[PDB]
Amino acid sequence: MIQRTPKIQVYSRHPAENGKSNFLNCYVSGFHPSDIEVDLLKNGERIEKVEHSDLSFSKDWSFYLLYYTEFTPTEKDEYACRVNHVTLSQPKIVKWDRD
Repeated sequence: MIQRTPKIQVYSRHPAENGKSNFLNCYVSGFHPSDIEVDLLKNGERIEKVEHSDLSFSKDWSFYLLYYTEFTPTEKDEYACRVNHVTLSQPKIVKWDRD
């Protein structure tokens, strides 16, 4: 057996073809086993509608998830990604840096 803790990165992107749109991304990488729970949070509340959840693997024991959806951030709201995985004794919450 092998188990590897996910790396978690939270960032925003504007698609170049529609630059007014903005997407909140949580990229969860290099994890094993593949069992996982991932949410985007707005002010601590789970965002129920997440448009995209793309899972892949490289080696048979290395998984990658890109979990992202359109959002409209204001200066006051706080966004984050929350991950649960067998390697994490507590849920890991990674806050989005606004810049």
